[PDB]
Amino acid sequence: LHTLRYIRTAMTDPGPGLPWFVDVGYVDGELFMHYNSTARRAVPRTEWIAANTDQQYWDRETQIVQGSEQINRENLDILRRRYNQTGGSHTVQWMSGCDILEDGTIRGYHQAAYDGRDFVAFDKGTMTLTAAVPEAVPTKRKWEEGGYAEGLKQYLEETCVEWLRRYVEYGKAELGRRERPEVRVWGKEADGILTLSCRAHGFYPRPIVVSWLKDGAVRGQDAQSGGIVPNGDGTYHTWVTIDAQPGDGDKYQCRVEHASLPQPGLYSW
Amino acid sequence: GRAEEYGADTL
Amino acid sequence: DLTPKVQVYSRFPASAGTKNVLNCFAAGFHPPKISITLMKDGVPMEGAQYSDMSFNDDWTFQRLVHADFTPSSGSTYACKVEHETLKEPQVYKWDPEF
Repeated sequence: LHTLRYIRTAMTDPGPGLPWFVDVGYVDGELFMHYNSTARRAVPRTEWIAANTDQQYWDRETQIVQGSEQINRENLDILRRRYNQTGGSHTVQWMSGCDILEDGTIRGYHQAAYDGRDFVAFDKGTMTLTAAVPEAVPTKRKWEEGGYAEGLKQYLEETCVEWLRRYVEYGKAELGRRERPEVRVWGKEADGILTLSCRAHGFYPRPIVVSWLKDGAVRGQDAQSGGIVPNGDGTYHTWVTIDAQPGDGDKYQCRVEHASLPQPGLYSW
Repeated sequence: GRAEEYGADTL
Repeated sequence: DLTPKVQVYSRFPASAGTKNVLNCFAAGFHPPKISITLMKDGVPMEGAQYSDMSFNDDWTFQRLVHADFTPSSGSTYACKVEHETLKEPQVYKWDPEF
């Protein structure tokens, strides 16, 4: 699975000293592009993208997102009028991109949200814009009569994919690397309860399975994951806890399944 | 690798 | 309107006197306007890098804040989060041994 993802937010309330429009690009979860309404320029966010592109590329990308900023500026006015609202805290969100699956087949998305709730989604197959809400019906007729569906189908199926294949090749050293996590497991006692905590520090790539074992057997009872959260250096962290009976510290182990490990790693307190 | 058509953002 | 889900964690397994990075990750919140501050014993931490604003598949906003630090023993490291859904500011303590 390979993914190219463009996500952008137009805000009424960023707020103080922060940009109202922020647009960012993602290749396989990795941030490579940034645009904001203050700077008014599209900038690289990784070393692998900056080394493989000239300023002729970035000026061209700047012209596109500057247009996208002004469209989403007016969208804030339009949808507040659509919902009969004045001022306040409001957001327009866009999610655009394409997938190259393990199958070798291509998925494509271009969908929006108003105030964190699904507004419209483009159907690549039928070449129509789906309206998730009754207030999104006037958007549907405006968008389809604009005739954007023709070009957007071609972009998501061809142009987006061509760029993504090129980006995967540009940043192969970073995207294909394997980083082994330093794993620790800690025990703490609250009120009449032992809570055990497992932490995987600094792993890449993102996919990871972290399970608890009691006497060898896998336990999901009173287990909780904090998901996969990022570090500042492009590596990942994950935090998994389990509630247990007091005294049972030596019974528990933390099973880590990751690409950097040829066999699963077990860790104890 | 953005699309030339930024009008596709119209709501 | 959704409350922020906050996690505080070091980059490396922590020990007193070893160079590390303190991360505060707020997630699952709306609206996007947020104040996130990394703190040591009631003092804001120097050289905090604010990573770009992102959001998950459910549209809900997320932000990473990270700062280079050398953890001292007996110190309290914490993350202070201020959001519209919260009445009082919320302080999420970091445990080096949890």
